Amino acid sequence: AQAEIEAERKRAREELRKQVAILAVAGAEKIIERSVDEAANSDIVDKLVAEL
Amino acid sequence: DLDLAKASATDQLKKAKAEAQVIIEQANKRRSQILDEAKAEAEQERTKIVAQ
Repeated sequence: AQAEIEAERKRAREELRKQVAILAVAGAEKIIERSVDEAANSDIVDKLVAEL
Repeated sequence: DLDLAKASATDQLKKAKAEAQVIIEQANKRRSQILDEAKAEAEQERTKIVAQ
């Protein structure tokens, strides 16, 4: 009975982590799509060509 | 009387083996009742601690 409680703790914890993780990525995506502007795009490409 | 003593003596051992196995069987019955009852009642403790 004690092990059966430890398992439930671990499992609820994992679920709660899953939700926040996928919200973190979705939010970062929305922010990105909202914040980009031409100087930043050029800043990205001009860097990647240097390590190319 | 020697002969009937010979007979009625072994009478007692014939009886005694039956009354031995009867009490052994009853011991085993009480064993199984003890075990099944303790199991059934400990399961309540498990379920209540888990649900809590």
